[PDB]
Amino acid sequence: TACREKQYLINSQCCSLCQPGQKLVSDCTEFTETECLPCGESEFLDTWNRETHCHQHKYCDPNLGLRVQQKGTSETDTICTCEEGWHCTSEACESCVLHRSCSPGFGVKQIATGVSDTICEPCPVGFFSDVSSAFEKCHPWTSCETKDLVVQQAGTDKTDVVCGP
Amino acid sequence: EVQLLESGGGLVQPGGSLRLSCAASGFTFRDYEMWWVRQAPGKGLERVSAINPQGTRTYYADSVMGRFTISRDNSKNTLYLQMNSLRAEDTAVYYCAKLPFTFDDWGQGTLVTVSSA
Ligand SMILES: [K+]
Repeated sequence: TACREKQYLINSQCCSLCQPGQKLVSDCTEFTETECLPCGESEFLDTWNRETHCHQHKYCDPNLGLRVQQKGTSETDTICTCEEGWHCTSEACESCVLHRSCSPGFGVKQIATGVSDTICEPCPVGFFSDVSSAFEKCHPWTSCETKDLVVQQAGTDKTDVVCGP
Repeated sequence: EVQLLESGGGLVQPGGSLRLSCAASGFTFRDYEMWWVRQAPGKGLERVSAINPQGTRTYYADSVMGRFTISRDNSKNTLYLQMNSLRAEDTAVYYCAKLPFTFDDWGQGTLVTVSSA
C-alpha cells in the first residue's frame, strides 16, 4: 500500500495525481496512467490533485476598492490588492481600509500609504490613550506635582491621573 | 447606510481660498473621528487632515500645515476644511472619511482646481 508522494491516489492501485492546472478526467489502470485535462478559461487548480473540476478565479470588486495585482492562470488564483494608498485587511486581501486605528491604551507612529499602514505602540508608563484613533499618539499623565496637588487616582494606559489637594 | 456628501469644491485662482464641507447622515457623526483626504488625477492618494469626535484634537499633513483648517459642527453633523493660500499642487479631488475607514466609509468627492482659467 503506502503510496508515493506527489503521486498519492490509492484505490486497489497507486495512481499519479494531476499536475496543478489540470482536472482529473480518468483514474489510472494496471497498464494506463491517470488521465488529466487542463483547466478551462477563468478556472484554476493550484495543487497536485484528484479533483474532477477546476475552481473559478476570484474577482477583485472595484466597489470593494480592489484592483487585480496578478491575473489568475490555470495553476494560480487571481491576486487582488487595494487602490493605494488603501491597505488590505487580511493577507488574502478580500477587503480594504484607508488605514487601521490604535485602540485605547495604544498610540500612533503614522500612516503614509503604500505599505505604510498605521504603526501602533502600547503606551509606556507615564502615558495614556483613551479613544480609538488613527492619528492620536499617547498623551502624558497630568502632573499632581505642579500645583503640588495630591494623586487621588493611579493613572492607567487608558486613563489619566486624577488629583485633589 | 453611511452617507458623506462633500461640497464647496470649484475652480479657484492661486493664492485664493475655499471652504469644503462634508454633510454626514446614517451614523452618529459626533462620535466618530473624521479625515480629509485628496487625490490628484493619476497621482497618489494623500491624507490631508484629521479631527477627533469633539473637535479638540487635530492632525495636519506637513504640505498643508498652517494654510488649512479642519473643523466640525456636531449639531448640523457637518465636517469642514478651510483651505487658504491655495496652490496648483492642491488641485485634487477631496474626500472625507469616517472611522473605521472601509471603502464604504468615504464620500463621492469634491473637485478643487487651482489654475489661472
Ligand atoms: K488610542
